[PDB]
Amino acid sequence: LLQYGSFCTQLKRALTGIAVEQDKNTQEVFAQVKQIYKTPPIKYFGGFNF
Amino acid sequence: ESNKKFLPFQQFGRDIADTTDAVRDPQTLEILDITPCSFGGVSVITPGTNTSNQVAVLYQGVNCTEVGSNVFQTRAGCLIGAEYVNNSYECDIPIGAGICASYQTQSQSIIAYTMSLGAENSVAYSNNSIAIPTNFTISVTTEILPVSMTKTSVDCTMYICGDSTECSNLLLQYGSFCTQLKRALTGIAVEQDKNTQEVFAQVKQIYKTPPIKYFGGFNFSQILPDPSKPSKRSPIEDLLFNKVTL
Amino acid sequence: KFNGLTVLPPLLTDEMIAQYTSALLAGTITSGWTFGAGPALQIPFPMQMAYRFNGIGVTQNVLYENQKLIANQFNSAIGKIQDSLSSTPSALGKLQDVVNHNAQALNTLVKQLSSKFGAISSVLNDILSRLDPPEAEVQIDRLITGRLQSLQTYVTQQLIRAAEIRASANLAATKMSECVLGQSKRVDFCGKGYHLMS
Amino acid sequence: AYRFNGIGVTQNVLYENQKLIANQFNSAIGKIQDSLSSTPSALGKLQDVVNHNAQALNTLVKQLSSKFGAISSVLNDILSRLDPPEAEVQIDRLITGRLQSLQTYVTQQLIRAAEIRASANLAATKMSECVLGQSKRVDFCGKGYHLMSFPQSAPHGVVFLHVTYVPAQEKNFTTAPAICHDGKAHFPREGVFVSNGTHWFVTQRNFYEPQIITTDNTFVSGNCDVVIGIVNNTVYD
Ligand SMILES: *[C@@H]1O[C@H](CO)[C@@H](O[C@@H]2O[C@H](CO)[C@@H](O)[C@H](O)[C@H]2NC(C)=O)[C@H](O)[C@H]1NC(C)=O
Ligand SMILES: *[C@@H]1O[C@H](CO)[C@@H](O[C@@H]2O[C@H](CO)[C@@H](O)[C@H](O)[C@H]2NC(C)=O)[C@H](O)[C@H]1NC(C)=O
Ligand SMILES: *[C@@H]1O[C@H](CO)[C@@H](O[C@@H]2O[C@H](CO)[C@@H](O)[C@H](O)[C@H]2NC(C)=O)[C@H](O)[C@H]1NC(C)=O
Ligand SMILES: *[C@@H]1O[C@H](CO)[C@@H](O)[C@H](O)[C@H]1NC(C)=O
Ligand SMILES: *[C@@H]1O[C@H](CO)[C@@H](O)[C@H](O)[C@H]1NC(C)=O
Ligand SMILES: *[C@@H]1O[C@H](CO)[C@@H](O)[C@H](O)[C@H]1NC(C)=O
Ligand SMILES: *[C@@H]1O[C@H](CO)[C@@H](O)[C@H](O)[C@H]1NC(C)=O
Ligand SMILES: *[C@@H]1O[C@H](CO)[C@@H](O)[C@H](O)[C@H]1NC(C)=O
Ligand SMILES: *[C@@H]1O[C@H](CO)[C@@H](O)[C@H](O)[C@H]1NC(C)=O
Repeated sequence: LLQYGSFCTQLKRALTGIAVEQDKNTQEVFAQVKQIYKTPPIKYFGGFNF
Repeated sequence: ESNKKFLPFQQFGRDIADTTDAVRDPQTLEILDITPCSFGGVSVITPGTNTSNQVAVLYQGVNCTEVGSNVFQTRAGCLIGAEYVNNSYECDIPIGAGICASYQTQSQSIIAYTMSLGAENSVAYSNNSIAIPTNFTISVTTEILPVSMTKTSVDCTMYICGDSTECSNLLLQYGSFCTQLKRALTGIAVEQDKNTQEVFAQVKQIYKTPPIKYFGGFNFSQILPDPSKPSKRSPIEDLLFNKVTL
Repeated sequence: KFNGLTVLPPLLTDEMIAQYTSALLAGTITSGWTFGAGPALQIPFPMQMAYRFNGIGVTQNVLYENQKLIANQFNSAIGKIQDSLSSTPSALGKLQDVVNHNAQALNTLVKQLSSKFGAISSVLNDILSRLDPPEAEVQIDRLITGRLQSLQTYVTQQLIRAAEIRASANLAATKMSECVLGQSKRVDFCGKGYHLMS
Repeated sequence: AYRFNGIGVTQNVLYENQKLIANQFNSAIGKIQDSLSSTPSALGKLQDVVNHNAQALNTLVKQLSSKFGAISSVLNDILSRLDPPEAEVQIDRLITGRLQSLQTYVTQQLIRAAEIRASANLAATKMSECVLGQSKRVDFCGKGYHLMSFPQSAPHGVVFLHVTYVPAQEKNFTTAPAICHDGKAHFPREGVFVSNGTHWFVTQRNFYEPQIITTDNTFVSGNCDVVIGIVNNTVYD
């Protein structure tokens, strides 16, 4: 198989790029805010149920 | 040992993937299961060579028993050469499920930790209170977007056969792949030109700024073209063109 | 665990995504759309809803004189959501399609290893234990070519799928930016009707 | 001033703070060059295209040295050492390998060109919507309240400079939904009711500027016994 060439390098590069892109997708979608906000202990909002 | 109920006439055992997983001993009738031996990949975690030469090794998806601070089991595998701490920082080098690695002075070493999502904040919500701003700030931000790429063309005869007539005659038998290749490359080049044409040719008029550069106190000298230099580019454009180099 | 095929875990766990969602919900509940452009500013919820009605062309007295009815309607609509999701058989087919496609591709790639590709056998050990070097390469070459072709096809299919996945992720990010952190005036972009919040 | 009016701030806010805004804009513009120069990977997106193209071309060129199960990888050596009848067997494998390499290169180029076209379309939309006008879409032309944008050209790409307005120095206040007077409810026309602790005013959205409550900035529209949390106080004429 060594005689054929360097197809496996291209395959590994493609797979690694796909994995990095998959991580970046979630990072872009969900990491919008830089602060972790918390709801008040009293759950009254003028009659609205959440 | 196997808990597989072999009827008195089977000898082997297969799965969905159609691979052998059970076998009976010819000498003593007993069913035994076969499992593949452990295998995996090795990743090397290191900072820049300018900083230090220390490294850490991650065996992906492996229990640490099979392979000082060389022992630490993560969901991504076994980590060797890093120390784990209770503390949480912004992620520097991703490793696995919420585990990151960094080079810290602590002396200098490589540590592993759980990534932190941000700083905890709690707004004092009330149903008779409000918050109103009293002052403002002007901010400027930058964004970078690619537009086009390089246009290339390929010749079949020179690349494959060079100047060999016999090779060209042999290749002629295969068909008309080269026509498809040339069509694809030409379409790519035309699309590359059209991208820039669509992006930049928005206006049909060439407007010029007045000679007197007064706009109520606003400075636009950093983005306006510089007549002193030959290519007539702004200093920011000069920096951008100098930074990007093959 | 297959033959040289491994599955890598994602960087972010489900708990971290849940924490991000909870933080976004708390911010949009307690501060409205102020936290999406700067510091978070406190405001009572009925006043925020009145401002949102003012954003679609309805005066505030319409809300302030119908608060209980609006609250009851919102509560009923929220309550119906779980039943609507549970009753529908194919409500979440989009998320199941990705898993089905990945499993099918992996199964096909694994099953392709049993082909002979015009050779005496599909097992290398049988060829090695029954023959000698000089005549083994002829049988080995066809297997090598077939497996290389299968790998190339799998990689091309994976790239083609990843492109569409990226497009969907970009659309989802845009929707999260424009419908959750603010009020949108684009028609049929954040629901059907006059958008209020998300 | 018109652009500030487009985000919900009155013109007198600009006309009374022109010098401060100009100085802030000048400082923000000046910091841009240093920010671009100091960052090591600020322009990695433009370098990635060049790197990928160079790598693909280098791989395609290097693939020419493979034998593909033949005696040699040079056609001239085969031609000068052999005769027609036995040369085709060696030539065919080289032909097949080079054809496969060319097909792979073309497929990769098409796949990359698709993403390049998508990025170009996004850039064109951003240029149309953020430079030639003022956008109300959240987080489309920067972070904050969009004011304007400036375009710049770069090797194989474009750079957008977005100017945005950010509030700061907030303060606590006590508010009410409506004001009761003479058995009539009152709602603000634009703004919100506010109280410093002893007196009631009406203020605008994103800048604290209290005003005397008057019939010229409020409307009655209803009665006092329907609104929840109403606070009663005098209204002047
Ligand atoms: C908000 O809605 C939830 C969901 O209906 C309410 O929870 C219900 O409360 C009643 C009364 O205590 C129980 O009988 C139900 O079993 C609860 N349902 C569930 C799913 O737990 C909740 O009470 C509502 N909030 C308020 C303040 O009324
Ligand atoms: C709004 O913020 C600006 C920015 O800080 C303030 O301007 C500064 O004010 C301080 C206080 O005297 C001065 O020392 C600085 O020289 C000012 N900077 C500039 C660029 O002029 C401004 O005072 C703030 N406004 C209010 C009402 O607090
Ligand atoms: C607009 O800003 C530019 C950039 O700071 C100013 O140019 C500077 O001018 C001073 C005074 O002549 C020089 O000492 C600096 O060397 C200049 N900088 C550069 C990069 O050339 C320019 O003066 C400003 N415009 C006005 C009207 O003040
Ligand atoms: C590693 O092997 C030990 C041996 O008992 C076991 O207790 C442990 O759970 C294993 N770890 C993993 C991650 O499987
Ligand atoms: C890490 O830090 C906290 C600090 O009190 C500790 O309680 C926690 O259990 C630690 N986790 C470990 C040692 O795994
Ligand atoms: C909200 O208003 C109610 C009046 O029904 C009051 O009881 C409650 O304390 C208020 N909320 C807070 C956080 O004070
Ligand atoms: C507004 O009131 C809350 C509750 O007391 C307080 O935490 C916050 O600091 C106040 N805002 C400012 C700007 O001080
Ligand atoms: C609130 O504003 C009124 C109107 O000018 C003023 O008389 C009063 O002193 C102010 N109260 C405080 C606490 O500043
Ligand atoms: C004004 O408000 C006070 C406090 O709520 C209340 O006691 C009083 O009755 C109100 N005035 C009238 C005329 O109802």
